[PDB]
Amino acid sequence: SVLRTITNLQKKIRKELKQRQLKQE
Amino acid sequence: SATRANKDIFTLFDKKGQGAIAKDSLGDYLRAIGYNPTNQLVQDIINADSSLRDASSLTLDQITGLIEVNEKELDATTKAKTEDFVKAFQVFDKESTGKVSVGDLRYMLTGLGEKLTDAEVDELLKGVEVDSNGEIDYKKFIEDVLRQ
Repeated sequence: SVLRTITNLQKKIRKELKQRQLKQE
Repeated sequence: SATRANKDIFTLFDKKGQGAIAKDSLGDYLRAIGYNPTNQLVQDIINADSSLRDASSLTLDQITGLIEVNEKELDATTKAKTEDFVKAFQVFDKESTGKVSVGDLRYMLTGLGEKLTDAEVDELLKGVEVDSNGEIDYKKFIEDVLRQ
């Protein structure tokens, strides 16, 4: 459950990152 | 959502084969297809519709319409919560300081699971408060990532 929780957090971070990119262009 | 799944699931609830399910099963049906409403929300969704308000059973089309006009409220019942993530940090925070070092966070994020790279972590950290001790409040960090 620990590695899955970390994995889900990584997914949310990656979406957060792409969102930020959309705002610059 | 996917009408194919929604429709299939609807048939297993419709035992009379009358094309409608008991209005009291609406909460179960909505949970079975993936949502997590309180009894309050389910009742408020029904009463907000005079046509459904006093009906004894509900058809697939009526339920599908109900979902579409309350889609945001229903989608919100499945949103990730801070608490869902804090466990990834708590397991390693033996004394429950509520803090993680920037070194451990980068290690966890770039060394495990679906690994992020240093360059993604560097970009993320621009929006994160790091102590003079190199420490980060992890609930605050998770709250911010989830906000918006």
